Amino acid sequence: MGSLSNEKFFDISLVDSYLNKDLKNISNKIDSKLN
Amino acid sequence: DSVMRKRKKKMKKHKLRKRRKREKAERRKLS
Amino acid sequence: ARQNFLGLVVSQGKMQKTVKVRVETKVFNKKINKELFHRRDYLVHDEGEISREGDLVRIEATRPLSKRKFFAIAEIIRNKGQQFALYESEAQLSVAKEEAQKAKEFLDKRSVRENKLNEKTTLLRDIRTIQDALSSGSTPKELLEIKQRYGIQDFSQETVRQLLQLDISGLEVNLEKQRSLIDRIQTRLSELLSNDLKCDQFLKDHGVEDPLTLKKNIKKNLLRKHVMMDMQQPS
Amino acid sequence: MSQPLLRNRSPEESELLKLKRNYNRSLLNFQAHKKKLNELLNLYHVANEFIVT
Amino acid sequence: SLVKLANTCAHLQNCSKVRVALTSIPYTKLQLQFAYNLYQQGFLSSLQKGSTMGPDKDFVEVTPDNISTRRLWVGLKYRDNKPVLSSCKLISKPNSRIHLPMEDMKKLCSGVTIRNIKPLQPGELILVRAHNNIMDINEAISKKLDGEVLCRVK
Amino acid sequence: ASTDKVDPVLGRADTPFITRIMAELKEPLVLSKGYNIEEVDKFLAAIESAKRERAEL
Amino acid sequence: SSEVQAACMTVRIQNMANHIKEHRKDFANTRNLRILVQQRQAILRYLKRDNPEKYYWTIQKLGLNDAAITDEFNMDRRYMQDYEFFGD
RNA sequence: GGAUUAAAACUAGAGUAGCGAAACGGAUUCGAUACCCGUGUAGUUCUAGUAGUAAACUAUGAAUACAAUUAUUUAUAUAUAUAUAUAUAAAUAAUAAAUGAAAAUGAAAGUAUUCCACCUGAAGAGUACGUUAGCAAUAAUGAAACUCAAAACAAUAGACGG
Ligand SMILES: [K+]
Ligand SMILES: [K+]
Ligand SMILES: [K+]
Ligand SMILES: [K+]
Ligand SMILES: [K+]
Ligand SMILES: [Mg+2]
Ligand SMILES: [Mg+2]
Ligand SMILES: [Mg+2]
Ligand SMILES: [Mg+2]
Ligand SMILES: [Mg+2]
Ligand SMILES: [Mg+2]
Ligand SMILES: [Mg+2]
Ligand SMILES: [Mg+2]
Ligand SMILES: [Mg+2]
Ligand SMILES: [Mg+2]
Ligand SMILES: [Mg+2]
Repeated sequence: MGSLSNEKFFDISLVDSYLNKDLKNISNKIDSKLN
Repeated sequence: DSVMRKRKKKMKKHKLRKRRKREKAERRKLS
Repeated sequence: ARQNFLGLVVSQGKMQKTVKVRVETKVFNKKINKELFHRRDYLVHDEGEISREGDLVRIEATRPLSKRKFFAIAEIIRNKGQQFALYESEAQLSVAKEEAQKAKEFLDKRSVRENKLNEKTTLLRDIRTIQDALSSGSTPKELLEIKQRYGIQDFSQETVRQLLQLDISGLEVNLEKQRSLIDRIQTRLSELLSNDLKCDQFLKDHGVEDPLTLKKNIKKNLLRKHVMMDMQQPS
Repeated sequence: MSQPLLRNRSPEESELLKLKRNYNRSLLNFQAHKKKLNELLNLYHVANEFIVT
Repeated sequence: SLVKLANTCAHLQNCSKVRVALTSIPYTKLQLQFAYNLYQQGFLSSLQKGSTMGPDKDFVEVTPDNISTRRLWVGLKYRDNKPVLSSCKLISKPNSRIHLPMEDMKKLCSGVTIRNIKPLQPGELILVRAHNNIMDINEAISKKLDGEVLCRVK
Repeated sequence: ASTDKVDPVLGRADTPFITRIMAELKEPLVLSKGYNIEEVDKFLAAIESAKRERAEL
Repeated sequence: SSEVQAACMTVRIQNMANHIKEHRKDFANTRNLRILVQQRQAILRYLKRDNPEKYYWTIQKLGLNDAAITDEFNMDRRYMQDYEFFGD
């Protein structure tokens, strides 16, 4: 999963996607798809 | 050198030690 | 002609106008059947007191100049001794300047750290106000101050992401570009060499004259110089 | 016998060699830096069980 | 390096005693010239450039990238249950180098012991180095060259 | 006796390079194992922020 | 580079010397210190031959002088007393 | 040149159970200044020093290149049908070759190279004298005369062995 993981104890992938505008550019992408 | 030959050196060392003890004693009385 | 020797200055500055020069000559030692070097130190006249310990010099025979002096300095072949003296003086000045600059950069860093320890505000708390004020609409003057503590005049979700950027992230992208360049250069040249026709054309297109008439090494270097001039100059 | 014993690196070969060697040193430094951050993250996850007050 | 040459001469003696058909020596100009003279004189069956792992089948250009892994591979000869290359010794040693004029080289090849060097024997090869080229002593005498008497092979 | 007698082991006393490195090791917030406080404060804040964003998706 | 090696050795020499000053009977580590100091001399002696300008710059920054490098050094008992290594 | 250097010994201050030179006793013995037993001082312990000696031994200086096998461990690596298997080093054991007076050595006591120390019949003698160092015991350095045609090592066959 990496950034898109459900584990309470996540890895650095999540923190990297945050500072790399990936967890945000995918949240909008998913939401845009839902639209 | 073998033990047999070592024993000759041992005797010489013993006699030298015996003589130096003897000389020491004399110095004590003569002093 | 006058007898001349080559030797290394081994003592200078102890006698006025006199230096000690070490001369080594080749002799045959019959006993051990070996050609040896025999060493002797000469007291040598230095009229100009130019020579320095460590110099390589040529000494020439002269008239008797003293009880033990019968040679003079005739030429400085190598001036390593003189260089040592010049570099030592420069080092003292050069190092003092650098140490002064480093001492001022250490006290400045200390002041900044002390100043930050006087600001109770913490990054986490400040980033928890820029994310609550941005989600609640409140604009306490703290934010304006926070817009000065960090310089972040605008408070948006894309401003906290730029306050918390880590250098490692930049390194990760520079490394991918470095790997790309190497991989591209190798594939390009690898393919070019596999096809002699495309290779000959490649060279002509880049400005080579009759590349066909070239050697494998004399031309593969051109290809390498070109492939590295089409992936590093254009980028 | 006529072949030269050694062929010196061309200036281009030395450039590509330096790129690879710089990359090797940089990649290892980066991988160690990221490993340290991943250990700092796994230590943050458990620092709620540690006592300082 | 005369030390390297001493190592090679001893190595060839060791290989001859066990009768290995193929062995390797360090890749240097001096070693290559030394081996080539032995090959032309009939002491070595073959002389090939190669790597630490074996002789090269196809030409491999030597560069700084692989210089440390280069080796010279030589084939030893044996006939009638005897090694052709039985002994290999230095004359000029690292701690006592011997330079002879052409006149003294002629005496050495004529039965005269020069500077404790035993004279050339029947069927023996003495090599001389002159201006970084290695040649047989008889060839140096023909060219009027003075040089260092390096080694003797039998 | 006028010779410049420099300790061959420890060198001249008060050498600026030796003193400054020693002082740097004793600074208030120096960390071990290759960590620097500035990078650790941003990283720890990023974890919190990143968790909130993952809780807003 | 020789200058970097000397600097890295200097750090360890300074640390090891501090240890010895508190463990004056630790002869095993005194021997290690001696060897390390002599190793630093060896690397700097090569530097003087290879790049004299860097050599004089390096020793000045490290707090040493040419004499400390060239002269034979054994870190013997007289040195410990002439430079008051242990104090008193 | 420098540093470190067992045991004994020495200089100060502590400690002292057990052990234990010496000493004084008990036995044994023809005798017993011994072996055994008792009482047991120095010493053995700690702190701070002196001293730099041992069968301080592998009786074998250090470094480098190289040479035929096996076994057994260890380490690293590789693989998988995942627990073994395959590699490359180290150590140890037994060896080929080689070396050697032989006993044997075996990766050196082999093939080579480089550097250091040391030896030149026995006895006299590691003594004498001098010198240097040490609180001291001593340690280092270190002869000659006289005399002799000896003296020594490995191995062989015996004889002998409480
Ligand atoms: K005069
Ligand atoms: K010595
Ligand atoms: K006691
Ligand atoms: K032993
Ligand atoms: K030695
Ligand atoms: Mg003997
Ligand atoms: Mg060294
Ligand atoms: Mg006492
Ligand atoms: Mg008793
Ligand atoms: Mg002592
Ligand atoms: Mg004695
Ligand atoms: Mg002795
Ligand atoms: Mg012992
Ligand atoms: Mg060594
Ligand atoms: Mg004595
Ligand atoms: Mg015998």
